Amino acid sequence: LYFQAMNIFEMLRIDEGLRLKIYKDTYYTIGIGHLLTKSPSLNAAKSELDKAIGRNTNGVITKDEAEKLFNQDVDAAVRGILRNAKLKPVYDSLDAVRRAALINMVFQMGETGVAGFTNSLRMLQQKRWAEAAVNLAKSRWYNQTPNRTKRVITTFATGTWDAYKNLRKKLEQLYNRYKDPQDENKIGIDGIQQFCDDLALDPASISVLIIAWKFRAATQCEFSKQEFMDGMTELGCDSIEKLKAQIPKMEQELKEPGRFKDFYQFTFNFAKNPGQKGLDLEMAIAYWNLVLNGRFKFLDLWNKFLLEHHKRSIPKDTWNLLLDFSTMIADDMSNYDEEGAWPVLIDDFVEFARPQI
Ligand SMILES: CCC(=O)N[C@@H](Cc1nc2ccc(C(C)C)cc2s1)C(=O)N[C@H](CNC(=O)/C=C/CN1CCOCC1)C1CCCCC1
Repeated sequence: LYFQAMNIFEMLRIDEGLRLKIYKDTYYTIGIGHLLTKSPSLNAAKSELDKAIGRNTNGVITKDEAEKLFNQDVDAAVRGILRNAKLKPVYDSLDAVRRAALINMVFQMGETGVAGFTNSLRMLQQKRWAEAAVNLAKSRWYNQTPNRTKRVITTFATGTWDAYKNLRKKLEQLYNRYKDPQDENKIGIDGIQQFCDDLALDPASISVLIIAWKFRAATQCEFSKQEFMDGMTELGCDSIEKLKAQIPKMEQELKEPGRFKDFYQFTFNFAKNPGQKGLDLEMAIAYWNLVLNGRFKFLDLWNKFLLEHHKRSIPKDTWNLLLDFSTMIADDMSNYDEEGAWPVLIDDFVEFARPQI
């Protein structure tokens, strides 16, 4: 296998993204789109992953492990392309860099999807790079993934890694403005403040929390280099101005209850201290005031109730269920099911609140 792929791993890590934990596909997946099983059983998915890696991974792997899986998929993709009468001649005719761009297309839309680009593939085989680049930009492929597609088209247009090299340069330069002087691998207190200042936003604002959700950031007041790099690339941003222009789209998403529920539950995980399973009361109240503002009629009475009668940590299930409570609760609380499976804390709140109407 060693006689037969160095830049291809980084090309698809940028275009498709690298996931280190087993995730749900629109199917059990890990790494750069590696399929584990067609089964709906996670036990089966973990078994396949454990067999493929050679250890009890419990659904979590390293980047080197993700690379080993990726190299297997590249090889399988190459075998498939060569068995395809519509793709083999174009693949054979192409140089190493342009083959990597064709494998990228196969990874995205499969062989049948790629074979559909008959006019474009002909131009590539004919080495009419300018004509092929213009033609590929006309497709729906270009609108569905404009950032990824432009990068792949550039690879076919130039036969170089310039689209990937230049994105990484732009992000690396931008990163240097925010990196911690005491730790190059992260953005510190100062850096996060600067990032927020550059976006003309307060670091405790709802907009910054929406950005944190979109970046899948782990913890408040922390921001790793990997979080910044992956977040900026997944969002198709290479500057603060581009990220700033993405905020209204992120805001519109939250008007749909499914997205709002995902963001609301993410807030708990983001707000909590690493090493703690619960969220401290003062912190829970501060984030509730931000995310439940204009969504929960009883928010202030809830805060007063907790500060005087609970005075303890908030578990994840209670945090999650509070959104369901806020949605269903009547203004007079007359519809509250005192025997309807709510946490005891919410039964206690309704008992405390009801005399005050
Ligand atoms: C709402 C967004 C939100 O979580 N902001 C973080 C700050 C941010 N975190 C990230 C992380 C990542 C990224 C990326 C996505 C760009 C942006 C940011 S900006 C906040 O102010 N957290 C406080 C809580 N925590 C603190 O007050 C911690 C203070 C630190 N110590 C040590 C230094 O001296 C002071 C004490 C709350 C925010 C809500 C209102 C109450 C305070």
